[PDB]
Amino acid sequence: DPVSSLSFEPSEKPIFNAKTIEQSPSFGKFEIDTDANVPRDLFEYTLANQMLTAMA
Amino acid sequence: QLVLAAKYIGAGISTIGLLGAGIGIAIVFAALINGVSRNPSIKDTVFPMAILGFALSEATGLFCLMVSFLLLFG
Amino acid sequence: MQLVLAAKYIGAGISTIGLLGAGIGIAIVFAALINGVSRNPSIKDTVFPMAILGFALSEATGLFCLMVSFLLLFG
Amino acid sequence: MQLVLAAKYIGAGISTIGLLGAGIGIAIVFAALINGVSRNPSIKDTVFPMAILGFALSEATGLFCLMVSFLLLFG
Amino acid sequence: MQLVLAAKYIGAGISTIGLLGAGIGIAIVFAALINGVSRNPSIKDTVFPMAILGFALSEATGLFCLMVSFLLL
Amino acid sequence: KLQFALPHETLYSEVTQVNLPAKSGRIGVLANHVPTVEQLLPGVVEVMEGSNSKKFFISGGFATVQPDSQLCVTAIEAPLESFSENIKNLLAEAKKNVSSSREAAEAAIQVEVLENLQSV
Amino acid sequence: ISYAAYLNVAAQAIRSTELQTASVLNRSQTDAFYTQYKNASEPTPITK
Repeated sequence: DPVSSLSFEPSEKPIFNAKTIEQSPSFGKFEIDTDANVPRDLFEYTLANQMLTAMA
Repeated sequence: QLVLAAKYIGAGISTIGLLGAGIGIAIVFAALINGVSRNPSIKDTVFPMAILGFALSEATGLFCLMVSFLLLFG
Repeated sequence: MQLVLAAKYIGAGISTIGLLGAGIGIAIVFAALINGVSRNPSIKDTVFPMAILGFALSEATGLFCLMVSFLLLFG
Repeated sequence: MQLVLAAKYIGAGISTIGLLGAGIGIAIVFAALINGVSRNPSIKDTVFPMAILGFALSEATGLFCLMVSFLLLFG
Repeated sequence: MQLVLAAKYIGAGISTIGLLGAGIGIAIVFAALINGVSRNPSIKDTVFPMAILGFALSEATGLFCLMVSFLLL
Repeated sequence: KLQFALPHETLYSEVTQVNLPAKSGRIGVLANHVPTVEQLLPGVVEVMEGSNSKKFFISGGFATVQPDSQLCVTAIEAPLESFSENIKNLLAEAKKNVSSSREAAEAAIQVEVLENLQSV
Repeated sequence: ISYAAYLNVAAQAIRSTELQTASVLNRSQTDAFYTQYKNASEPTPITK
């Protein structure tokens, strides 16, 4: 994480599993669709979206 | 005599009409429960809709009921 | 005569059955309204006219049935 | 005479049909309750008094059928 | 005599029809239970008491139809 | 407030009407909509702020009305005019690609894009 | 093929009239070789 333009701190974050997505406390203040496999898609989607950011 | 028998028979037929109204009320309420459970928050807007829907469905039932009463009492 | 008078009161009863359908019908329109407004709260201003329209049309079929009931009861 | 007494008994049999729809109705309200509650886990405190109200109203239609049956049965 | 007794039997036959609605009713409650439980998993412990309550009420409607039948019988 | 964002751009990061192409068909969000998570399929997207309307061609992504009325749309690429003839040339190639050919699946995606182009 | 890979292929196809900036072109094609490893042992690099 580039803390300041004169500093740099190595930083870590946890990428959230498909298991995580499933049981996430609020998941009822979002409209999941059973027919859609939104966890198996969203897991993948945030795998990359987060990872790209980490790389950036 | 036949006409007096017919009053009672006719009344019975009208009682059948009520089954539909019973189903009707439930359908409005099922939608209420589903809608509320979906939003946690639509309820105040939806609640006057639900009462209206109950009343109109019920009204058709009432028509069945009053025709029965006319046939029972004469 | 007894047969004709019986037929009026009986025939009226038979007609009353048709109304059950209309009762269910009205409810269906309202159910759709509730779910619809629930899914998007701001759909209401378009939809509420449609709902009352749907109610009226469904009711109209019921009216024709109910007319036949009253005709058998009273003439 | 015999025909009228007979007619009251026939009419009682016929009247039971009205109740069936209320039966299906009651089940539907409870089904909706289960489905809503399974979606939220926690809507229930808001939903439950509404659910009881809807139940009572659906039930009331069946009650109307039943009392009409009693008017015919007892005379 | 013959006609009145006949009418009682006929009326009894008619009375079974009311029960059919309850038959569907009980099933609808149990279907809802199975669907709810399979969707949520964890709701079941609160939901199972409610399911029994709904069952009893559905059955009861059929029972009322039945009791009128018993009077006719 | 609407959010529309790409990795390399930010477009709207509510906004009156948004029409979105999703797993669930097409979804519309107008003011407050109830909170959803929907994967956006390869798409034609419309965003309207008042009566003013902007038309976007979208590579699929994710849509999420947040329960705080933030319509997070994230997608890889959005102007529809920029996408619009060279693509027709490509479409011939893409048909060719399906013929020979994961590469098979890729060519299938090209067919999906070909459909997406036909809308334009 | 993953969901985001599915989207990726679509995005690449989507970069087809020409008007396409360098950032687009870089975002469309990139060169890398994923070096698979085992235990030390290395299944030799192959283009990503």
